[PDB]
Amino acid sequence: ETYVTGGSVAHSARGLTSLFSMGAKQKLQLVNTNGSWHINSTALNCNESINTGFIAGLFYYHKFNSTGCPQRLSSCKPIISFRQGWGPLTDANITGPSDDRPYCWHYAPRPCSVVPASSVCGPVYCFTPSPVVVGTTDIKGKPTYNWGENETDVFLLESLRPPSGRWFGCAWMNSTGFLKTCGAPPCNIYGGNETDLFCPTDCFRKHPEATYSRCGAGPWLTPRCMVDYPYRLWHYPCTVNFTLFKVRMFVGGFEHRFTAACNWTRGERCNIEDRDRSEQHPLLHSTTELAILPCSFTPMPALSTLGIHLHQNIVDVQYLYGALKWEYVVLLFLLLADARVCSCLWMMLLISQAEA
Amino acid sequence: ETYVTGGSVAHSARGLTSLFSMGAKQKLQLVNTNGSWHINSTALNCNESINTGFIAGLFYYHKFNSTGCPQRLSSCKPIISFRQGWGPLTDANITGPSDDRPYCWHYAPRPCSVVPASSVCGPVYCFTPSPVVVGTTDIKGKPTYNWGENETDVFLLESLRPPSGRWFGCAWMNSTGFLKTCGAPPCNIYGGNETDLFCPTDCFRKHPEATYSRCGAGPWLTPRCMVDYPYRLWHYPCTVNFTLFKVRMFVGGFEHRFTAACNWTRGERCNIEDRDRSEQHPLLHSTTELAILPCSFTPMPALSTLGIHLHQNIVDVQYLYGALKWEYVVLLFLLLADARVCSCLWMMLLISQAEA
Ligand SMILES: *[C@@H]1O[C@H](CO)[C@@H](O[C@@H]2O[C@H](CO)[C@@H](O[C@@H]3O[C@H](CO)[C@@H](O)[C@H](O)[C@@H]3O)[C@H](O)[C@H]2NC(C)=O)[C@H](O)[C@H]1NC(C)=O
Ligand SMILES: *[C@@H]1O[C@H](CO)[C@@H](O[C@@H]2O[C@H](CO)[C@@H](O[C@@H]3O[C@H](CO)[C@@H](O)[C@H](O)[C@@H]3O)[C@H](O)[C@H]2NC(C)=O)[C@H](O)[C@H]1NC(C)=O
Ligand SMILES: *[C@@H]1O[C@H](CO)[C@@H](O[C@@H]2O[C@H](CO)[C@@H](O[C@@H]3O[C@H](CO)[C@@H](O)[C@H](O)[C@@H]3O)[C@H](O)[C@H]2NC(C)=O)[C@H](O)[C@H]1NC(C)=O
Ligand SMILES: *[C@@H]1O[C@H](CO)[C@@H](O[C@@H]2O[C@H](CO)[C@@H](O[C@@H]3O[C@H](CO)[C@@H](O)[C@H](O)[C@@H]3O)[C@H](O)[C@H]2NC(C)=O)[C@H](O)[C@H]1NC(C)=O
Ligand SMILES: *[C@@H]1O[C@H](CO)[C@@H](O[C@@H]2O[C@H](CO)[C@@H](O[C@@H]3O[C@H](CO)[C@@H](O)[C@H](O)[C@@H]3O)[C@H](O)[C@H]2NC(C)=O)[C@H](O)[C@H]1NC(C)=O
Ligand SMILES: *[C@@H]1O[C@H](CO)[C@@H](O[C@@H]2O[C@H](CO)[C@@H](O[C@@H]3O[C@H](CO)[C@@H](O)[C@H](O)[C@@H]3O)[C@H](O)[C@H]2NC(C)=O)[C@H](O)[C@H]1NC(C)=O
Ligand SMILES: *[C@@H]1O[C@H](CO)[C@@H](O[C@@H]2O[C@H](CO)[C@@H](O)[C@H](O)[C@H]2NC(C)=O)[C@H](O)[C@H]1NC(C)=O
Ligand SMILES: *[C@@H]1O[C@H](CO)[C@@H](O[C@@H]2O[C@H](CO)[C@@H](O)[C@H](O)[C@H]2NC(C)=O)[C@H](O)[C@H]1NC(C)=O
Ligand SMILES: *[C@@H]1O[C@H](CO)[C@@H](O[C@@H]2O[C@H](CO)[C@@H](O)[C@H](O)[C@H]2NC(C)=O)[C@H](O)[C@H]1NC(C)=O
Ligand SMILES: *[C@@H]1O[C@H](CO)[C@@H](O[C@@H]2O[C@H](CO)[C@@H](O)[C@H](O)[C@H]2NC(C)=O)[C@H](O)[C@H]1NC(C)=O
Ligand SMILES: *[C@@H]1O[C@H](CO)[C@@H](O[C@@H]2O[C@H](CO)[C@@H](O)[C@H](O)[C@H]2NC(C)=O)[C@H](O)[C@H]1NC(C)=O
Repeated sequence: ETYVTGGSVAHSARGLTSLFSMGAKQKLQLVNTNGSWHINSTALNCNESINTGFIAGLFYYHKFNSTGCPQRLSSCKPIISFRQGWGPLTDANITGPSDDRPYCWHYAPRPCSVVPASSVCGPVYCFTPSPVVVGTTDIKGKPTYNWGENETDVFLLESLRPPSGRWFGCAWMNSTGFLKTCGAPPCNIYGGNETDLFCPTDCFRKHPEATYSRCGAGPWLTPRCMVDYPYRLWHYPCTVNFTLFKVRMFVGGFEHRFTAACNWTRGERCNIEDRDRSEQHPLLHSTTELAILPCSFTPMPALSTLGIHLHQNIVDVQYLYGALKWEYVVLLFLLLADARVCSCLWMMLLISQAEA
Repeated sequence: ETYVTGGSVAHSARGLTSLFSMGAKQKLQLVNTNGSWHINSTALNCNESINTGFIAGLFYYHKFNSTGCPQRLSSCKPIISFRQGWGPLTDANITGPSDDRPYCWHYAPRPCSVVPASSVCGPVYCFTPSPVVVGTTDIKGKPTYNWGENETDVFLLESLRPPSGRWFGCAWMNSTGFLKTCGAPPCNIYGGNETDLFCPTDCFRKHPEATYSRCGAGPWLTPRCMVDYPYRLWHYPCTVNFTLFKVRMFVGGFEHRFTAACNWTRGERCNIEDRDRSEQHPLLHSTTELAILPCSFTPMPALSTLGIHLHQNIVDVQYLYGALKWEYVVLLFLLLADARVCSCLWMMLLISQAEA
């Protein structure tokens, strides 16, 4: 039976919180719009503070009328559906209309340019692996000079890859409540019935070295897991059901720690092919057990030896705790032979190779 | 007394190797040239194979006539000599003549462009943290079109930062016998008697977040240490006295392991200010002892707590092996009070914060 150990779930992180007792009055529910399913932005208070939004997200665990969520998610595809990849990576060129629904894990965004705050509701979140909030500054002052009309305090992101730039990608909702995100260019894996995946994240199974650091640009680490943040339920509705995990990234030399949610349910077939690469780092750095994303692994070989050791029935666990007898025997035989010159040569060879 | 433990030295990695008995006949020594000190390219066989050059480097431990080395090194400067840095990084733009001697650790190179092989001797080495050799391919065929005249098989590097590109920087020695190197653009740390350091490496002490991954482009990790490779003496002569160490980088998500040498002698004052940031990772991943670069550290905090623990006398060591009694006592007092609602609230708070 496939299950987890360290999986923390926030579906009922509440008790006797009936002081509000009803959605804290900012009802969050999906509606259809000419065959399109987004959040009902009408009631959906917009100009709140960070603490008010934090309380609102705190009270949202149960009242989710997830009715149209399946048919909305029908647009998304599993990683299997795409075609193979090969060759050296290239940087894609996202242009023209993007008919794809952005909430899918594999949505290629446009480069993060300027954006007027007159058409955004809620905070805007950039996703240097540890999520961050982005503020504003008045457009009327700077020569940015009126992308719209009498607007003020436009957001600007304009970031390169986080090792050089500031963040991978950022997300928000526009005024009508539709998800809108941008990010760094993703990886094309073909230039050098199915569809060509543009790999906005760690598409390990479809391309070997397309790691998150090189390719990923956005909230998605694996096609199964994502980085959590206070407005995660805000921006992405359907991912309510997810379970949290502890993550240590270590991107760009610096250290990054945060939480991650996942498309995980007990009993999912996860034999060997449903494993995705993700660069983790030890949290406690001991006990030889690593809490890793479910249906995943990390490229850190074990202590004594190499070869990733993973448990059949629990996927979140990464195992550790899985010598030159020949050379020592040869050296001892040489010593018995008393060939000191040969003994000295063997000692030098061991120092160069065995000892080094 | 300041000394090391894991420091391996290859100054006498030899014994009874007198078959050649003289430098394998390609005697290597420095000479002056109009006030400039480069290698004796005259004798200096050029068209050797990898194995022949490897044997040559194997036999080069003792016959190094270190006469002009000090006055040649007089051009280099210690990290103290430069000025402070601040603000967000920028990418510098190296143009025009570069009068600085490239062998200094702090030499800013030009972008790695094409280069005709008719003016290079020996292998060319690109320094993706684990050093690699670069081959050639005929210039006459492709759209390169004859940089010189009737030349063939020119080198091309044209790489971005290794997370996106292929290597940080590459080096070689040009036909007349002078070091020639290129690399990714370095970090300017001021745009956003002493001189302005352009930071081609991990200039941690002069700029806090100028890590190697963001800034470094070339063989130098620290102003004290440098990644080793077979033709290290071939390119940099004066660095013979260096001592080797093991290094685990973890660059761009992938894993890198190689050897590093350092400007280290016993007795160097290394109290607290002579420590340079460098990202290592555990080799054996146990025993709580890390063999790191001397006079350095690593942003990988200890197991139980944080705070880099470093021994006063031996520098190569990084120490590991340096709880909510308050909350537990509060919860237990609440339980004794039998305030179940308060007890439930405390349990939820602990789950949200203490347990998470
Ligand atoms: C979390 O994981 C579950 C499990 O994969 C996801 O449910 C899956 O959603 C897809 C998309 O609609 C379903 O595929 C579709 O099935 C219909 C009906 O067979 C078919 O007509 C479509 O062509 C498409 O193949 C899939 O059946 C469904 N699987 C299960 C077990 O429910 C869910 O969407 C994921 N949610 C998130 C937020 O990641
Ligand atoms: C918030 O984002 C949504 C998602 O894109 C926006 O909806 C889209 O809005 C554009 C223009 O506002 C619509 O384009 C117009 O519609 C026709 C329909 O064929 C299209 O062909 C033309 O290009 C025309 O310009 C687009 O259809 C519409 N799509 C959906 C699914 O609603 C919405 O306008 C954004 N609102 C704000 C305030 O930013
Ligand atoms: C996240 O997990 C919860 C826990 O089960 C899911 O809630 C359950 O979802 C199913 C699917 O719609 C509900 O079944 C339907 O219920 C309605 C109303 O009772 C009924 O009219 C339908 O015929 C069908 O039986 C189920 O009631 C519901 N249970 C609870 C306690 O909410 C939830 O659906 C999961 N998230 C997503 C996006 O699926
Ligand atoms: C390895 O480390 C040693 C120790 O720093 C380096 O030796 C140092 O080299 C510099 C450069 O010439 C010397 O500074 C110069 O000193 C002269 C004489 O005082 C002065 O006139 C110059 O203006 C300049 O300040 C420094 O004294 C010298 N220190 C020692 C202890 O020898 C050596 O160059 C390093 N080698 C490599 C390959 O890294
Ligand atoms: C191999 O690399 C060395 C190191 O740069 C080259 O030596 C340099 O060569 C240039 C032109 O060949 C010399 O520039 C010339 O010298 C005067 C001196 O005032 C300079 O003002 C002019 O710009 C003139 O072009 C440069 O002085 C010289 N420097 C040294 C230290 O030797 C060498 O030419 C390269 N060899 C090949 C075959 O590419
Ligand atoms: C690497 O370490 C070796 C070991 O000490 C250094 O070799 C020594 O270098 C000193 C400095 O030049 C030599 O002293 C000089 O020796 C010459 C010839 O004997 C003498 O005429 C001078 O008056 C002065 O005393 C010393 O002899 C030499 N020892 C050996 C065994 O080679 C070497 O210099 C170091 N590397 C560098 C680049 O400095
Ligand atoms: C969840 O939202 C759906 C949206 O369709 C609700 O379905 C509608 O419910 C009303 C009354 O409850 C009916 O008059 C409509 O005909 C329903 N729509 C359809 C398409 O059948 C559903 O009731 C909501 N459920 C909850 C628990 O809020
Ligand atoms: C482990 O070995 C098996 C056979 O020993 C390999 O092939 C799998 O065999 C099972 C048994 O029928 C199939 O259900 C799987 O579909 C096979 N794998 C594939 C990729 O087709 C395989 O080397 C290993 N098993 C798996 C599941 O990969
Ligand atoms: C180092 O370079 C010098 C050039 O100044 C070489 O000196 C000449 O080398 C040639 C070739 O062996 C001889 O024919 C000349 O007689 C040498 N002249 C002098 C004044 O030395 C020297 O041989 C080189 N050393 C090497 C290659 O080991
Ligand atoms: C190391 O190189 C220096 C070159 O400066 C050699 O010193 C020269 O020796 C010659 C004769 O042997 C004389 O012209 C001078 O004594 C030096 N020339 C200078 C200083 O310009 C030195 O002999 C070499 N060492 C060894 C061991 O060969
Ligand atoms: C260790 O603490 C000392 C004082 O408690 C700090 O200042 C150093 O004090 C010594 C004693 O005279 C001086 O020699 C050093 O020059 C002082 N440091 C500096 C940077 O000037 C300091 O926090 C620590 N020591 C050092 C060398 O940094």
